[PDB]
Amino acid sequence: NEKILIVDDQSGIRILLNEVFNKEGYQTFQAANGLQALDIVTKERPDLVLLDMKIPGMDGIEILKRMKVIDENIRVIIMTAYGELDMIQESKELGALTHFAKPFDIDEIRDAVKKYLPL
Amino acid sequence: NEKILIVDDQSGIRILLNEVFNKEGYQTFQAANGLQALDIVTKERPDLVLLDMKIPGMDGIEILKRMKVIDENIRVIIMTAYGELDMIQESKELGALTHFAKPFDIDEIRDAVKKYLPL
Amino acid sequence: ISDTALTNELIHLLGHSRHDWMNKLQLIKGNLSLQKYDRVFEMIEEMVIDAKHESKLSNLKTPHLAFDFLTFNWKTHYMTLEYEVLGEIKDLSAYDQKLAKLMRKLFHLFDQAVSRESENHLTVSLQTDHPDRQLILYLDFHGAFADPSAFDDIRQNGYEDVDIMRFEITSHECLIEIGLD
Amino acid sequence: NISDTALTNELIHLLGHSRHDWMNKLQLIKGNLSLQKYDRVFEMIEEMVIDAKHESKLSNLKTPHLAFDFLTFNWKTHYMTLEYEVLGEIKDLSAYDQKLAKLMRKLFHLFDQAVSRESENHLTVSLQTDHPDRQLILYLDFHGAFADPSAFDDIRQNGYEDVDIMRFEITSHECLIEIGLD
Ligand SMILES: [Mg+2]
Ligand SMILES: [Mg+2]
Repeated sequence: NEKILIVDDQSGIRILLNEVFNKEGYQTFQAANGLQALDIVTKERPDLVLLDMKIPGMDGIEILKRMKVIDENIRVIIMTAYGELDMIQESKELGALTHFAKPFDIDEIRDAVKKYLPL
Repeated sequence: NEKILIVDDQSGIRILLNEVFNKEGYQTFQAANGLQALDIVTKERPDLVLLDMKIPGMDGIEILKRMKVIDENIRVIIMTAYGELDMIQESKELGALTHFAKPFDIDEIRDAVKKYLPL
Repeated sequence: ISDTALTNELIHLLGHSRHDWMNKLQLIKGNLSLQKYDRVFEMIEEMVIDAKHESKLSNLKTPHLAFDFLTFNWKTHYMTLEYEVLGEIKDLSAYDQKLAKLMRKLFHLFDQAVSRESENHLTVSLQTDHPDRQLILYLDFHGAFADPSAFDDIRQNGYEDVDIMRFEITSHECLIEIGLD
Repeated sequence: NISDTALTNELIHLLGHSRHDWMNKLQLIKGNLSLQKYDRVFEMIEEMVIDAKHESKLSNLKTPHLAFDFLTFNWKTHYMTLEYEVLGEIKDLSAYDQKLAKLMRKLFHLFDQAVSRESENHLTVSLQTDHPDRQLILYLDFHGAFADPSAFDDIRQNGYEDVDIMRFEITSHECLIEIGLD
């Protein structure tokens, strides 16, 4: 009954990450842009959200706030491009857990989302 | 007993290419630059050469000329970069048997040395 | 090679290209882990075909159009572009600006018609081998329209001396065939 | 907005190089993946991931000139291979650009004139941002072979502007150079 929302503009990885948790007893919700993500956060109220920070059309750092203006309890893990140190800070300074720069080891994400979201 | 010279500046492509030709019953020879290449063509007089044309330092079309100045019957397959039409035809007129752009199917490369390795 | 602004610009674009490849290494190692070796191979080839088109487009002696397509997704748009070149490479330099401009016009009509919740994708195909026209342009879109009534002007009333051969638009798709001479 | 007409031609050119390099990486992977050399590929990939990491690092050093220089190095005609790390995460080295960039090109020219052209010459440059005094320290670790190591003796016997060439030793097949900036 643990909800996870995947928010990347690339299907592949979105499908990938899914299948990953789609295994460890997690109900998974996908999404391709911020406008969709909210509605899901808003409607299905996820536990953890893995948010891609460089999606054309969205200021992840913006939907990050909104996402918290909707449920600050919200547990959000940002996926970033390596070297975006300011975005990471401002973000972790907004209320996030830990960034994960792509291409991240498929291992530690399930691991890390576990020690962050026991099921 | 059939000699093959691999001329590519990148180790991986070299190690690979031969970790392929040895297993096909061949005598491999590697070369990182035109000069090393020419020498081998002088001392080990190989039956077929695999020539990378995007090797910095020496121009792949100058070492082709030179390779042939040594052996008028030298047999060379060029490994090019996609879209460089003009190079394929320049080195074809200089006696190049065929070309393979990267990446390639390591299996039609084999069929290649096999199709041009004289009786 | 210089001008510090220009230099800062190339450094910046090469950074975008870098992320794209990292995403790809993400798809490669991701499946590489779930032991789906036949997909990895599958992807890689798709990769070699996209790269194969980028190249072609970079060889039509049409720099202003190539630069627009190669950078389009690195800018804040509401849809993603996928382009392909159908036919052999020709010297369409005599068409660079016309195309580049026409594409700009179609490009924003779209960014002012598409919904912003939908996952919008647009495929542009540049054919260099048509027997009757010197060049036809195909646009295939899928998504959602907020203001579909934006394509109105160009539907009845075309655009310049380009024969807009077909322009269909349904609930989530849009087909356009434009011919050039 | 209408793009500059050089940016246009210099992006396409450059991306055409990066494309090919990215195709050479796909050759290593797909090739070695077909050989079912399964985990080497993992090795190879991280190998790639790392590089990109410095590509980004160098970039965020606010030294566009040194960077563009280093990134396009292997797309030009030199006789050694360049590899560059950025050790100690990013500072603002804007004052240092034009100097390092001007100095490096010099050095690079020297190597092109000093190294033999039959050997596999590989040069590694390291930018260090973590060090008690010396805002930044440049390391040059080169190995290969020289046909005129004597092209270095001069800057060796004269130095370069307001920079202190700390260590600078040329052996038979390698070379170590340390340059501090404070
Ligand atoms: Mg993304
Ligand atoms: Mg090469």
